[PDB]
Amino acid sequence: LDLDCGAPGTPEAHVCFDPCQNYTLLDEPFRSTENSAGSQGCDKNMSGWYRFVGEGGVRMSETCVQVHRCQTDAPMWLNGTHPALGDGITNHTACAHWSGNCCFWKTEVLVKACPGGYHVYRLEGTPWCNLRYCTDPS
Ligand SMILES: *[C@@H]1O[C@H](CO)[C@@H](O)[C@H](O)[C@H]1NC(C)=O
Ligand SMILES: *[C@@H]1O[C@H](CO)[C@@H](O)[C@H](O)[C@H]1NC(C)=O
Ligand SMILES: *[C@@H]1O[C@H](CO)[C@@H](O)[C@H](O)[C@H]1NC(C)=O
Ligand SMILES: CCC(CO)(CO)CO
Ligand SMILES: CCC(CO)(CO)CO
Ligand SMILES: CCC(CO)(CO)CO
Ligand SMILES: CCC(CO)(CO)CO
Ligand SMILES: CCC(CO)(CO)CO
Repeated sequence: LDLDCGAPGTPEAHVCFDPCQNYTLLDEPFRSTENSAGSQGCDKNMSGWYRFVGEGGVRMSETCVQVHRCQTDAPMWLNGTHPALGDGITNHTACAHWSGNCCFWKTEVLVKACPGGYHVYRLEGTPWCNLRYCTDPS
């Protein structure tokens, strides 16, 4: 529920940790759903847990984002509702909007609410490029 210990019976199996206390911090305003920049990158290298802060927003969007936002081509949003503190690590689908289809690609993401009023996200690459996990500045 509360801890990430790695995949059982695998080399990556490791000491358990609380994601709320072991994440990569990203302050990348270009992830904003309101960023229209012509540049396009890809989150293909993401791994582990992430916390988003700054002007771009502190959470993923819960609604489909228009294409060519978040400094990417196909933006990714959370096809679910954020958990409350106490719900533990929750399993969700992230959807990428492309070619008239708000879920043209999909992938699993984990989400946990944390003491202090923030969320962390477990993000393992992307299913295609150029895709990125957006943040909603609202
Ligand atoms: C933090 O997470 C990384 C990636 O999952 C892991 O390799 C590392 O052992 C963790 N560190 C601690 C202190 O739990
Ligand atoms: C995912 O999005 C679809 C389309 O907007 C919606 O019908 C469905 O209920 C959503 N799923 C969750 C778990 O929110
Ligand atoms: C999340 O749900 C999918 C679909 O049921 C499943 O394949 C996957 O193993 C789940 N992830 C975890 C960590 O349980
Ligand atoms: C996907 C399972 C698990 C490890 O990868 C998620 O944190 C369980 O600890
Ligand atoms: C540091 C995060 C990142 C670049 O912003 C590289 O993994 C995400 O794509
Ligand atoms: C109504 C807006 C939208 C869905 O949220 C489709 O045009 C944006 O992707
Ligand atoms: C809904 C009950 C409960 C688990 O989700 C709230 O955190 C009880 O611990
Ligand atoms: C959304 C993917 C793509 C479409 O032209 C742009 O990165 C490349 O296949």
